[PDB]
Order: sequence, then C-alpha cells, then structure tokens
Amino acid sequence: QLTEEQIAEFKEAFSLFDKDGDGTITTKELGTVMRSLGQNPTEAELQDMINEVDADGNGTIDFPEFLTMMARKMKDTDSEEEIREAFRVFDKDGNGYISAAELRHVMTNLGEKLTDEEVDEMIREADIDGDGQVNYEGFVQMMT
Amino acid sequence: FNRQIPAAASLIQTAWRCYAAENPDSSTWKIYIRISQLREHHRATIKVIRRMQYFVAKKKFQQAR
Ligand SMILES: [Ca+2]
Ligand SMILES: [Ca+2]
Repeated sequence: QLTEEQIAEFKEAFSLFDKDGDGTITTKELGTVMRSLGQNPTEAELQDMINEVDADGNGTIDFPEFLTMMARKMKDTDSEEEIREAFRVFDKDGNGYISAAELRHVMTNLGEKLTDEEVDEMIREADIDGDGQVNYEGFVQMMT
Repeated sequence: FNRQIPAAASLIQTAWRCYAAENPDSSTWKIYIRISQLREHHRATIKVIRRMQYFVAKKKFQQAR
C-alpha cells in the first residue's frame, strides 16, 4: 500500500507541525501552521480537526495517528456514497445531473466558498460532454 | 431550513480541494494570497490541513443526516 518514500514524506510533513519536537501535535501548533498560511481558525475549528485524527482521544496527534490519517484510502472507504448523497441534496429532482450554473452557485456562494477559478476547473473537468450538465456520479469517480 | 445544504456543499468542496491539491499546478493553489512565494513546505502542510478539513466536513455532513 504505502511506499517507504511516502512514509518518509509524511514524516517530514509531521515535523513541520511538530515544532517543539516532542512527537505530538497540539491544537496550538496546528493553529500556528494555519495562521502562517493566511488562515484564521478558532479553537473549536482546531479541536474539530484534532478530534477527527486523534485515535486514543488525548487531544494530541502522534505520528502513527498522523500516518493513519494521511494513508486513509479516502476513495473506497465508503466515501463515494457520502459525496454522492451530498450532490443529491441539490440534485435536479432525481436526475443524477446538476446544472453547471447551479453547481457554480452552490460552490461559490455556500459552504467553504470556492474561488471562481476553482469552479472553472471543477466544471471543465466534470462537464464531460460540454453541454452545461454535469453527472456527478461520474465526477465522484474521478475524484476517487 | 435544511441544515444539510451547507454541510453537503462543504463536503463536496473539501473533497474536491483535497483532490485538486494533488495537481501542483491547479488553480486551488492560488487561494493563499498571503503567501509571497509558495514553497514546498507550504504545500506539504496545506495537503495535511485539507485532509483534516475533509474529515471534519464529512463528519458534520454525517451528523446532519
Ligand atoms: Ca508538539
Ligand atoms: Ca492521540
């Protein structure tokens, strides 16, 4: 599954968060990295992220946890079904298709609010036929 | 009225941002306006955070169901 080089690449990534060097990642260290990228998270944001990766539940992340999260096969691990149902929330009544203009409205103005350039990439790659109607079932597979 | 709408969009958005970041010339790398020159150590931490935010958006969508 994992190469020896991907594990080493994940070890270097783990070192960039683990500024103290003690082998664990705290919520405060994650907040320092995120602020260095221009993000401005809150304490609940950071704790939400840590709780999803912390296995034991101590509130900290060790490298085994970090590697477990980074190596999760987020393609077959029942993820395609949830992204499908996410698209179905806005589905064109059963259709299985979504208007390219409607997808742009939801992606740009709701949730995380993607950029207009990001939506261009998403629409262009997902509009296989170039008609303005994307079938998300096929788009989900491309992502996974 | 329907909390699923935000959580659904956020799950799609985070999943795609996670997928798009595997392409290093994607437009998704342009959103960090505060970074002068995007180096490789930025990209390494960005991919970790995006994976973390995908798992959070997945949980909140799950909870809103
Ligand atoms: Ca630490
Ligand atoms: Ca832990």
